[PDB]
Amino acid sequence: TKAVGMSNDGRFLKFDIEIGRGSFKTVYKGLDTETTVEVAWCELQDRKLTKSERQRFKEEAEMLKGLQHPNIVRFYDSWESTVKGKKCIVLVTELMTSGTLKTYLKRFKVMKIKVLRSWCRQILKGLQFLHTRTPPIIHRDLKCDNIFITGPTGSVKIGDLGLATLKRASFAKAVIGTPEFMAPEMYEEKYDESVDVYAFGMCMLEMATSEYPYSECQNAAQIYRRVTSGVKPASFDKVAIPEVKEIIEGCIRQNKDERYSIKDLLNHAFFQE
Ligand SMILES: CC(C)(C)NC(=O)c1cncn1C1CCN(c2ccc(-c3nnc(C(F)(F)F)o3)cn2)CC1
Repeated sequence: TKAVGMSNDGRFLKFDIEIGRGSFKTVYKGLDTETTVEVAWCELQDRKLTKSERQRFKEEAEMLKGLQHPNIVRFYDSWESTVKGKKCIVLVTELMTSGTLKTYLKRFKVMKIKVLRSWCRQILKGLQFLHTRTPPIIHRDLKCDNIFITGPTGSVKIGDLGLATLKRASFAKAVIGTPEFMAPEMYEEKYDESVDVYAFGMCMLEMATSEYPYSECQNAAQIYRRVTSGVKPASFDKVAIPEVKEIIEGCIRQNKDERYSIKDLLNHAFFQE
């Protein structure tokens, strides 16, 4: 029942109740004493950010805590924190006990077309909000396991904003767990909004197939070689609905200048109310 952690100002309490873990992260129940609203207390594994790097992140956190949109996970605050020999970055966000799209697909095996349409439209509204900030905010790591639902029949919210800074393409990655990948141009660290369109395409592909794209590869290097040569995931040919397949195809183009804009996707016949 007891508090097992606190922010310096006492606004946020940590409870010894584990919500889940995964990808350098453990998430606990917590409390905003200022509103009595329960929150998620996310503890991040530590790197060694140069204090060039650490200043960029505190700047980014300051930018991101000021944002509010119905399809973006609300972010409240971040700071460094110790227990024993471990230091971490704590991130406080709104609590989403219903979990992610990844978990949804596991539980319900398939996503029905009406749900896919509604939730993809919400993901697009979220991305459009980000891309129209001044200056634009690019997510850079959108995937089904960081898109959260408010309920099994609720709305979706984009999670993990701002965390992609810490994990560039130049950065060496152990071959363990599910292999990651990104839009082709991202590997060279020069890029823009369309990387989120490519990622959206891959999200929609996963929602339509209940498979992780490129499941046929065993490591990240294999996927790079295919993505940078325009070789699609095998799952693409398993998409049953032509209109869904066409949308995915128009998002996951190797050449960024050929990809759909967020505007054209929102205006697409598939997404009309
Ligand atoms: C089952 C499991 C998957 C373990 N569940 C949850 O992880 C979970 C449960 N309830 C909530 N969660 C999630 C907790 C983690 N999430 C975050 C974290 C940080 C940020 C963020 N926004 N701006 C920044 C900035 F500026 F870079 F610091 O960071 C956005 N989302 C997404 C919700």
